[PDB]
Amino acid sequence: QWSGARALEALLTVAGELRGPPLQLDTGQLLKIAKRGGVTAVEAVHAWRNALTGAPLNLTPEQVVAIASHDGGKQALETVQRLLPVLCQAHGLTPQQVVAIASHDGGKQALETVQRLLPVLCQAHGLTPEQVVAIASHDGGKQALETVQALLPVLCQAHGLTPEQVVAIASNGGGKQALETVQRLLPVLCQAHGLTPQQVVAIASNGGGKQALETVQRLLPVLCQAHGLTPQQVVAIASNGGGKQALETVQRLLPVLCQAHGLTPQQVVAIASNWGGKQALETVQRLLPVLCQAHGLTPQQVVAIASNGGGKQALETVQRLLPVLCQAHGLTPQQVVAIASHDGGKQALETVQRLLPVLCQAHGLTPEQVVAIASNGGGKQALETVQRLLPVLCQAHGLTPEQVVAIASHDGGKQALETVQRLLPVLCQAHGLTPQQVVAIASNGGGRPALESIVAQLSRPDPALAALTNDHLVALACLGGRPALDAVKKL
DNA sequence: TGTCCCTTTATCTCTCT
DNA sequence: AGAGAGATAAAGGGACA
Repeated sequence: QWSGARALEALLTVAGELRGPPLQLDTGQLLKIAKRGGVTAVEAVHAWRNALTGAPLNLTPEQVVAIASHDGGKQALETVQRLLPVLCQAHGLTPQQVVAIASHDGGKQALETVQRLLPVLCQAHGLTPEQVVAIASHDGGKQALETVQALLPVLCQAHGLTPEQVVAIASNGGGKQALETVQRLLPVLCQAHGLTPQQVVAIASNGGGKQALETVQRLLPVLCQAHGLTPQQVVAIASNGGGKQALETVQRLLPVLCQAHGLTPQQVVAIASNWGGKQALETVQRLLPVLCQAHGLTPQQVVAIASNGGGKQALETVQRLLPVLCQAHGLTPQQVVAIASHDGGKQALETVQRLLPVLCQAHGLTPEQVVAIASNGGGKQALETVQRLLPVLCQAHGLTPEQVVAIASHDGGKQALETVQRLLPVLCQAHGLTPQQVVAIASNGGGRPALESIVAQLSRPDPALAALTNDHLVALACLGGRPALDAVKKL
């Protein structure tokens, strides 16, 4: 027999029951736990399904799936029920914070290390709990917390970094690695190649920070002199997500992409300066000619699509969907290029293809409106949220379709829509804001927190802001959102 | 294996002027 | 409003007891 067969049966036997109360997963959630948490994790969720759900912890079935779907999930589940009260009463953290900490590989380690080092890290090191929680909310949070305790002094004193910078570096997977590598390489990178600490913090403050630092050190000379890249251009590549892989891939494919396709170095850097840059570059090398065939998408359009995170996914999805969307949906190549030219372009194109019919026929939008919603980062989310919420917003809340589309046509459009639908009645009914004003506020990136800031001030007012009228607060929130209100508060 | 740690890639959301 | 920045997730590999 295949030996993993008994272990697969256990999974299903137990998985079956979990669809019932008090959790009741939906296969998606169940599949997820199995893949990452594995068999012992699916069994642990079952075993502790009652202890977690209701009193005393009262975790939503959502948070339970978040804690369980990682390596050592079972251990995290046992530790949360043991340490969530300790952490929520002895340190003043919220359950949301405890869950965020639990929800990573080795979460048991992170929760225990937080319980053990938070006092020392706030008292003797002057860190907030927020910062402690942030450091702890990544795989190996335990290692990062311990490395922060050990190296905060030398990093601020001998090397001149602020605590904020140290926290920023530590708050990624492999935090301990990035920290140790910054200690050794900060003088080397600053004094030998003339980088500022700030640039060095930016290179270190991503997952694989250690790898990006050492790769900058190694390849900077070769990049700046052989290829004519500026130091500034190298940093941009190393600090934007491609990291080590994008750097190594720039050295390889800069000449190839320039000579053979007439791309400028400026355009190549922009493709590389994203998450999965390596992947975007190699995909462009392969795909540019296929896309710009028979007068197809121009080079410039191909670069534009490529120059976003997951740009590889975007390029491939265009090649697949450019014909079907242009023909069977009546979209100009220009419109398809628009929707694909953002982070998650693949997701948006796919969602346009799926919902463009439904949004026009069932909700009476134009293609141009569906394109506008989709043509932002997270466009898939904005599209799905418009489909769900268009009726309750228009019918129950009074908004026009044009207004609902307006709120949706920005990064975070989904957050902006859910938050409007949530807070419109108290904003209008309880504090006298007009709908048009609420729509104005939420029709910008950062729509959600701007609206939350406003409601927070109208319901537990700060004297710091009381000299301002409702109309002023609105004018301010449209101008600069939560940041503009936070600033004014500090004055 | 189960658990812990690290690295790359993709997606989503908010900031900054 | 595009560019910059940063949180969160999925998925794979090393390591080890």
